[PDB]
Amino acid sequence: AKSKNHTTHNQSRKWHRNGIKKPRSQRYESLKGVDPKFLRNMRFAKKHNKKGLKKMQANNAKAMSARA
Amino acid sequence: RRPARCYRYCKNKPYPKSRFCRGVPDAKIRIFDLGRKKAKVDEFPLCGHMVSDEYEQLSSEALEAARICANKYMVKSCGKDGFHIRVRLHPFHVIRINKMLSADRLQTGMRGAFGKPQGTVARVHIGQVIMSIRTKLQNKEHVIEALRRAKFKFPGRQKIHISKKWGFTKFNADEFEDMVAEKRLIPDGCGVKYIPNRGPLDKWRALH
Amino acid sequence: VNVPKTRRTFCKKCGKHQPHKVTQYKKGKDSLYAQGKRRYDRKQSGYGGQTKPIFRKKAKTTKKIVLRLECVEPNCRSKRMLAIKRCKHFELGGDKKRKGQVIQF
Amino acid sequence: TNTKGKRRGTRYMFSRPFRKHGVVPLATYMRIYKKGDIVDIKGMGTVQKGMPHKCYHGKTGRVYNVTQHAVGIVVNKQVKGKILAKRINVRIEHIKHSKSRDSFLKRVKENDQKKKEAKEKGTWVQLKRQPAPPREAHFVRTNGKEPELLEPIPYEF
RNA sequence: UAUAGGGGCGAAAGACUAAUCGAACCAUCUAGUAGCUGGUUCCCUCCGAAGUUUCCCUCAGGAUAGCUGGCGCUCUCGCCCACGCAGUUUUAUCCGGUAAAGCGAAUGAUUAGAGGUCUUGGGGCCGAAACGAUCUCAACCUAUUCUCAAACUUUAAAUGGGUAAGAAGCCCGGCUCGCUGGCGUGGAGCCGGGGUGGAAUGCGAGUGCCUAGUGGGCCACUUUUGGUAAGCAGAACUGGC
RNA sequence: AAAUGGAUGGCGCUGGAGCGUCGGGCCCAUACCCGGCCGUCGCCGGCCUACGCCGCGACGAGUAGGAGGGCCGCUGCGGU
RNA sequence: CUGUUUAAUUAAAACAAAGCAUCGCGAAGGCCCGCGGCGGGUGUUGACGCGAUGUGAUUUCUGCCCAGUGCUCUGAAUGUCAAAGUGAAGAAAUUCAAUGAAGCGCGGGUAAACGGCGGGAGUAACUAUGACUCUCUUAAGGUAGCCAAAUGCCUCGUCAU
RNA sequence: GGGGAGUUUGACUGGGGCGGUACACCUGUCAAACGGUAACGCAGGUGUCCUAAGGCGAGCUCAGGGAGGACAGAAACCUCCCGUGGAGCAGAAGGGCAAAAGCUCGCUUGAUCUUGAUUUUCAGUACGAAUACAGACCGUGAAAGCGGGGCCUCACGAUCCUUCUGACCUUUUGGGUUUUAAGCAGGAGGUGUCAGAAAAGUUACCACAGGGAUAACUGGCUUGUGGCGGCCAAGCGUUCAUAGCGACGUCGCUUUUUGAUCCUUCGAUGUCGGCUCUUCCUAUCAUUGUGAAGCAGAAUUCGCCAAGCGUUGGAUUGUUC
RNA sequence: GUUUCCGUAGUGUAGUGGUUAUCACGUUCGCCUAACACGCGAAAGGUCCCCGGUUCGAAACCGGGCGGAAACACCA
RNA sequence: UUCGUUAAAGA
RNA sequence: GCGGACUUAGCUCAGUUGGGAGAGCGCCAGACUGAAGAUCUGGAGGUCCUGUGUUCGAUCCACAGAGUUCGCACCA
RNA sequence: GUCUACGGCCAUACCACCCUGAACGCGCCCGAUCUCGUCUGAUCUCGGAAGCUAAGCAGGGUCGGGCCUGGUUAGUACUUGGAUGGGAGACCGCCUGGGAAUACCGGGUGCUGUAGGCU
Ligand SMILES: [Mg+2]
Ligand SMILES: [Mg+2]
Ligand SMILES: [Mg+2]
Ligand SMILES: [Mg+2]
Ligand SMILES: [Mg+2]
Ligand SMILES: [Mg+2]
Ligand SMILES: [Mg+2]
Ligand SMILES: [Mg+2]
Ligand SMILES: [Mg+2]
Ligand SMILES: [Mg+2]
Ligand SMILES: [Mg+2]
Ligand SMILES: [Mg+2]
Ligand SMILES: [Mg+2]
Ligand SMILES: [Mg+2]
Ligand SMILES: [Mg+2]
Ligand SMILES: [Mg+2]
Ligand SMILES: [Mg+2]
Ligand SMILES: [Mg+2]
Ligand SMILES: [Mg+2]
Ligand SMILES: [Mg+2]
Ligand SMILES: [Mg+2]
Ligand SMILES: [Mg+2]
Ligand SMILES: [Mg+2]
Ligand SMILES: [Mg+2]
Ligand SMILES: [Mg+2]
Ligand SMILES: [Mg+2]
Ligand SMILES: [Mg+2]
Ligand SMILES: [Mg+2]
Ligand SMILES: [Mg+2]
Ligand SMILES: [Mg+2]
Ligand SMILES: [Mg+2]
Ligand SMILES: [Mg+2]
Ligand SMILES: [Mg+2]
Ligand SMILES: [Mg+2]
Ligand SMILES: [Mg+2]
Ligand SMILES: [Mg+2]
Ligand SMILES: [Mg+2]
Ligand SMILES: [Mg+2]
Ligand SMILES: [Mg+2]
Ligand SMILES: [Mg+2]
Ligand SMILES: [Mg+2]
Ligand SMILES: [Mg+2]
Ligand SMILES: [Mg+2]
Ligand SMILES: [Mg+2]
Ligand SMILES: [Mg+2]
Ligand SMILES: [Mg+2]
Ligand SMILES: [Mg+2]
Ligand SMILES: [Mg+2]
Ligand SMILES: [Mg+2]
Ligand SMILES: [Mg+2]
Ligand SMILES: [Mg+2]
Ligand SMILES: [Mg+2]
Ligand SMILES: [Mg+2]
Ligand SMILES: [Mg+2]
Ligand SMILES: [Mg+2]
Ligand SMILES: [Mg+2]
Ligand SMILES: [Mg+2]
Ligand SMILES: [Mg+2]
Ligand SMILES: [Zn+2]
Repeated sequence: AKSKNHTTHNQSRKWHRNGIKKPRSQRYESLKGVDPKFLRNMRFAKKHNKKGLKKMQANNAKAMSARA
Repeated sequence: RRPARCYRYCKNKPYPKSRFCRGVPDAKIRIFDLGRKKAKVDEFPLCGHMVSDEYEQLSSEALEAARICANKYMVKSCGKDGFHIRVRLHPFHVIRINKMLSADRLQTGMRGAFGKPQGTVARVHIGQVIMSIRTKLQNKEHVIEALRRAKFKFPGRQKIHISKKWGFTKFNADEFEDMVAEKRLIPDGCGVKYIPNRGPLDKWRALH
Repeated sequence: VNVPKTRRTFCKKCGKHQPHKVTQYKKGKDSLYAQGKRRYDRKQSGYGGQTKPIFRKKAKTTKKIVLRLECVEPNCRSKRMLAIKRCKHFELGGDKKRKGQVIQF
Repeated sequence: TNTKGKRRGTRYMFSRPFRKHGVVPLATYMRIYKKGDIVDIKGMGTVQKGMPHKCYHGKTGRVYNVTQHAVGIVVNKQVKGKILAKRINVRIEHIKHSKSRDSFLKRVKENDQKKKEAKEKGTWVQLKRQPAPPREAHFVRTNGKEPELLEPIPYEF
C-alpha cells in the first residue's frame, strides 16, 4: 500500500491561477518593531509639536507670505 | 562475473575509490607501460594512438586483455625493446552489484536497494585516447595491426590515428628536429622539458 | 557538572546582586487533601478500578537539576529557583580542578 | 526529510571566497545606513552573530530600524502561498548598499538639470530613456583593400 | 423422570443440546455503529478543480492551507494629459558554485621516466677494520609526465532569483525632541511653498463574507536518484490525460 | 532460432506503389475568414408588461462541485 | 485385547479400559453447587471410602539433578506489612512514634510435580578408530536401552538381503 | 485469585512478519549556481559534556621540518631558523578563526530579573533554538566596548495533576481572627510512537465489512540468473591457431528454469503430478539428399536444405527432476 | 542472506570499573630413586587476529577487514 | 595418613 | 518513594554502657620432617564507602550522598 | 622628491638575493634609582643620546617565484527554446540566442586622505 510521498508538481500553475500578489500598498508605514528609545524620542517630540508650534510657525507663515 | 551487456554506457555519477566507498576490491590492471620503459625520446620517432568514438565505459578486465593482446603482437612483431605502449586510460568508476538468490522468493525483496562494489570501469569521452604506441619509422603498419587487434576486443566503435606529434610529447614532429637543437626543448628521460624565456639568467648560463 | 556553594545573583526583593547559598532542589512529599488528590480519592473510592491513566513508557534517564538559591543576608530570606540543562553526573559544591596538576591516580 | 534546520545547504554560500580570510575591513562598518536606504544582503562567514538566514542571501530590502551595531530590514520573501514583507534584524557586516537607486537619483538630477535648461532656453529636450534604437542608414567604407574572401577550412583531426 | 445456555451433557470429536453449537431458539434495547461495498429520481444556461504544504496510533480517514463557486462593496473610462497591475522584455545594481575546466594549484587518489646526492637498510670492490674511498638498490628532494573526484577546487558559463525605473518623488525655509551630543552636532517628527511630459508592450483595478469538492494519480521532451533493465520505484520545470 | 495461420493495415508493388533530396498542384477538422440563427456577458438607448421593448461587440467544451432561470412536471391549500 | 467416538467428508496409531502410581480428607473435614439460610451433591457414605490427576495388559527396568517455576512444614528468634487500637504536639482538622495478623523474604523437603541431561585438546611400534590424561564448566551433564524408527537437515547416510 | 468479566496487541514497509527507524533533531551530497524538492538513497551522528570548555582583560603562537647540544637512542629537556593555518577550538561533519574564536595567566558568575518585536519549522499555529532591542542590578577592562551561556549549524516536551518560590496579593460564600484549601505569575516531576492512549500472544474451529490500493497461479515489460549462438585469437590439437576446440575480453537471442515489478483478476479464472488425446516449433536423436575431418574400411564428430514420419517396455519416488 | 558472540605463550582459559603479561597442562635444568612415574626448587616461550581513531597513556572504548561459532529464513 | 612400575634370557 | 539490612585489613566476618583495633582463608621467616599432608610461633597488609557537625577523642552519635538485597500502593 | 602618526583600497603593495640613504624623522644603541613585570632590563616600563645607517625601514634591480590585467586556447567545451532531424542504441548535426577555463605569449608591480617636519 505504498503511496506517492511528496511532490511540487502542479503547484506553480495553482499559484498563478490567482495572480501572486505583492502587498503593493503601504503608505505611512507601520511603526511597531522600532527601538523603544527612539519611540521615547518620537512620542514626546510629537506631543510637544502638538503643544508648542503655534506662534513661531504663524509668524514664519506671515513672513513668507509678505516676502513671497 | 557479470557481462558487459549489463554494465554499459554512463548512466550514473562517478563513484570513485575514496573515504566514502571503502569496499572496492582490487582492480584488474596494475601496470601501464610494457615496452622499453626507459626509452629515450629520439629512439622511437612515431606513435599511433587509439581514439574513441562512443561515450562509453571500458572495464579494467577489457583493458587487461587488450594490453596483453597488444603486448603479445608487439613481442611477436618487433621483439623485446622495439616498442613502447602506454594505456592512457585509468579506471576509477566503481560499478555496483545487487546480487540475489543467496532459489526462492524468501531472501529479501527490493528492501536494500543500494549495492556492493563489484568492479572498476573507466568513463571514456568522445575523442579520448585509449592506448598509445611509439615505435620506429619502419614500424608503421605493426602499430596499426596491434591497435586493430585491440579494436576487435574493445566494445563499440572506435578509430585509429597516427599522431602528428613526436611520441608522447605535445610538440609537433615537423618542428621537433628543428627546435630541439637550437634553443628550447631538452630531453628529460622519456619526456621533454620546454624552457620558456621567463627564467632566471643562471638557467641560460647553465645551458649553451 | 559542578556548581559552587555560593553565587551572587539578582534577588527580586531588595533589587541588588546579593550572595546566595545554593542547595539542591528536593521534590518533597506530596501533601494529602490537595484538590486533585481529593478528586482522585473520590474518583478511586468505588468499583471502577484504575480510573485515571498511569504512565508506563519512560524513556528519559535524566532530570533537569534545578537549584534553590537563598539570600545570604539577614531579614531578606529570598528563595528562588534556577534551571540548568539535563546532566547525568552532578557534583554538589566541591572538588575544583587545576590544569598543571599531574595525574597520580 | 532534508532536516530543515538553519543553514543546511551553506557549504559555499556563507564562505569567504579566496584570499579574503582574516579580519573584516572597517569600511564595511563605516557606512551610512539611514532609513529608507535600499540595501542588499550578503552573508559573511567570520561574524556568526547576525547572519539572517540562507533564504535571504542575495536579496534586496529596505531599512526600517537602525540600532547600535546592527540594522533592521524589510524583505519581500516568496513562500508557497504569496510573497510577504518580512522584518529581519541583520548586523552591519552582512549588508552593503545598492547602486541602482543611486543611479536612478543621478538620472533624476540630470533630468532636473535638463528641465531647468529647457525652461531657461525654451528648447525641448526629450528626457525619456528611450531603448536601443534600430540602426540608421549609415555608410560603409571599403577603400584601399578588397573585401577578404572567407571559405570554410577542411576537416583535419 | 432428572440435568437448560456461558448453562447442561460428553468411553473426549469443543462432538450433541429439535436440519443451527469453538456458546441454541424467540422477542426487546435496535432503524446498534461502521474511516467500509452498492445506490441516490426533471431540463436548460454560466463558471469550474485536486490527488499538494503541515498536523493527527496518522497511511482506504479527518483537520488546516492551496485550487473553486456564489453574494456583494469601493472606485475608474466614455471630451498637451490620469491612478494602478503584469508567469513579459529593456537599462542599471547585487546573489549563487551547477554544466565546463583544472589538479606542472590546496585536499584525496594515481602512472612512468629523468637529475641531484642528505639518511638508513641489503649486496660487490681496494684490505686487519675504518662516513678512508668506490658501484647499485631503498627512502628523500627538484623539474616533469598519465588519469580522475556527487560528499575536491584557483577560475567559472547558459538558465534563474531580488531590487529601482517618480507627484507616496526632488529641493528650500522654519519649529519640537525627555533620542544623541564640542557645536543651532547628527537623526526622526511636524508645518508652509515650487514646478508631473519621467523605458517598452498589454490590460480597467482594489477589497470583504460564506462554502462544496479535493486530500489513491498517471504519461511525455529535457535534468536526474536505486536497479542489469522494465509498461519498475522515487524527484525538478513545463505541457497533456 | 519458437512454438494455432498472419500481417509496411491488407491487396499488392521493382522505368516504384522502395530509398534520400526536392518543385508545382490536389484532399479535409468542430482549426482560420465571411455570413444566417440561439444564449451569456459588457457598454448603452427610449417617460413602451419598465420584471417589457430595442442597438452594438466579443465570446460558448468540460467529470467532482457551486449558482441563475424554467409559461417543465406530480399531490394538496387559499384567492381567482 | 472386547468396547466407544467427530449424526451430514475421518472409526484411527484417537478416547476409554483393568493394571501401576501420586496427592487431599477422621465429618466444626476433602472436592464441588447455590443470590440467599450452618441450604445441598458425594452421603441410606467413613481410608479395602470418597474426591483429583499421570501412565496404560504381562515380563524387565523407574538412571542423575530442588539451580528455576510450583506445592508443603516450622518458628512474633527475625526485615516488610493494611484497617482498628495506644501515646505525644496543637484550639482542632491533621501530623508523628512505637506496638506488627495473613502473605513475601529467611531454612528444609518433594521431580511416578512442571521440567532439564555440555562443548574443546593431546594421546596405542603401518595408518585411522581410539582404553587413558590436563583445563574451563553447570544443579545435573543422556545411565540402562533403541534407532536413519510415525523421530535423521545433510540423505536416495554406509554395508548386506 | 485467567475460576470468571471487560479491554489492547502501535506506524512506515516495492504483500505481511522477522531485519531496520528512513517515527524527533543536526552535517555534506542527491539538488539541475536564489530558495524549496523524494525513496527502507548515500557517508555519518545525537538524547551528552563544561562553575569552566561561560564573560572580560593581558601575554604568547600552532602541527610539522631542518640544524645543534653529557648520559639521550625513534620519540625524555634547552636554544636558533623556516613555518597562511597543513594544529587546536568537548564530541559527526561543514563553515569560520593568528598580536584570533587557539594556549597560558588574573578577576568573575550576564548560565541574573522583567515586557514587547523578529527569524527558523511554518498553516506564517505551537515547542525547542536564535537574533536585534528596551528597563534594573552587575562582571571585566585604563577606557573603548564586550557579556544576558558554549564561535555558528541540534542536543530537547502540550492540557490536567503534584511540588517549590513571590507579594507583609485575592477568595475561603451572614460578619471577624488563626490553620487549611483555591487562584495569580515562573522553575521542576513526561508522553523517544518525540505536537503527547495507559496495553501480551494464538486461532489449521475462526467470523464480518472490504481490497486486486495488497502477496501465493498464469498472462504482460526486463533478462540479472539458466540455456543457446557469434566476434579477434594466447594456446590444446606429436609439427601446425581456426578438422574439432578455445582462455583473457566482447556482442546478441529465448521465455523450456529462477529472479524483479504489481499492470488485469479478492461479489473466486478450481492449485501439483500422472492417464488419455490433438496441434505446432526447431536450438535434428534417427531416417532422405549433401559438404568437411587428425574421414583407408567400419564406427564417430562438425555443419546445410529439412519437422514428413518415429522418438519404448519397466524397478524405485506423489513426483517435476 | 539477516542479527549477535568469540579470536590472548604449543593447548584450554582468566583479566581493567583504560596504567598485569594471569592460572594449569606442554618443553627444558637440578634434587630425590639404582633407574622410570610422582613430588619439590626454577627457567624459557605473547604481534592479547590484522589495520586506524579517542586519551598523557589501549589488547582493553570505538570504526573497517580476516577466520570461526549461535538464532531465523515463516503464510500461501 | 599417602608412597605405582622395572622386557627377554644368561649361573 | 518509605522502613530495614551489608558497605571494614588481598578475600569472608566480628567489634557503641562511644577510650584504636581481632579471628580464619592468603604471603614471608622459623619448630620435627624418606618426600608430601597436617599442626604450632612471629610479622606485613585496615584514614573502617565518602563528606558535614557534637565530644578531649566517631568503627559504633546526628544528617546527606554513592553500589547490593528485602515487602508495599505506585493519579504529570 | 620624501618621511613620521593615524588610516582607506588588501599581495600591482608578499617571499629570496644584491646595491643606494645627504636633512629631519623612524630605529639599532647606553643603564636599572624610582612606575613596572620577568630565571635573565631577552620582552614590557623609567631619565638619556657616546656611535651607527650593519639591521628594520625607504627607493632601484633580478630575461626571479607569486599577484593583477590583455591576446591565444575559442565562437571550442557547455547551455535557454524547436523539429514527423540522423542513428538499433551510444550519442551527433542543424535553426535561434548567451558563452567558460589551464597550458603558450606579452605588460605592470603601489594609489591615495588627514595632521606634522625636513631639501
Ligand atoms: Mg498521496
Ligand atoms: Mg463525582
Ligand atoms: Mg475498596
Ligand atoms: Mg439468561
Ligand atoms: Mg452472558
Ligand atoms: Mg444439530
Ligand atoms: Mg467461536
Ligand atoms: Mg451470548
Ligand atoms: Mg440507516
Ligand atoms: Mg497521510
Ligand atoms: Mg478546507
Ligand atoms: Mg475567491
Ligand atoms: Mg469568484
Ligand atoms: Mg550545492
Ligand atoms: Mg564535471
Ligand atoms: Mg457539498
Ligand atoms: Mg481517497
Ligand atoms: Mg514513476
Ligand atoms: Mg488533451
Ligand atoms: Mg507482407
Ligand atoms: Mg519518392
Ligand atoms: Mg459550458
Ligand atoms: Mg467415516
Ligand atoms: Mg507391584
Ligand atoms: Mg504396564
Ligand atoms: Mg524419572
Ligand atoms: Mg490508627
Ligand atoms: Mg529450598
Ligand atoms: Mg529432552
Ligand atoms: Mg598413532
Ligand atoms: Mg548413549
Ligand atoms: Mg480473559
Ligand atoms: Mg502495517
Ligand atoms: Mg538549491
Ligand atoms: Mg535551481
Ligand atoms: Mg586577546
Ligand atoms: Mg617567526
Ligand atoms: Mg570541527
Ligand atoms: Mg542591557
Ligand atoms: Mg507525530
Ligand atoms: Mg485475543
Ligand atoms: Mg481441535
Ligand atoms: Mg547469462
Ligand atoms: Mg497492481
Ligand atoms: Mg502476478
Ligand atoms: Mg505503483
Ligand atoms: Mg467459476
Ligand atoms: Mg473456467
Ligand atoms: Mg510433423
Ligand atoms: Mg605401567
Ligand atoms: Mg628592580
Ligand atoms: Mg618590582
Ligand atoms: Mg637593554
Ligand atoms: Mg645597507
Ligand atoms: Mg638599517
Ligand atoms: Mg622593491
Ligand atoms: Mg614574474
Ligand atoms: Mg538543445
Ligand atoms: Zn535578597
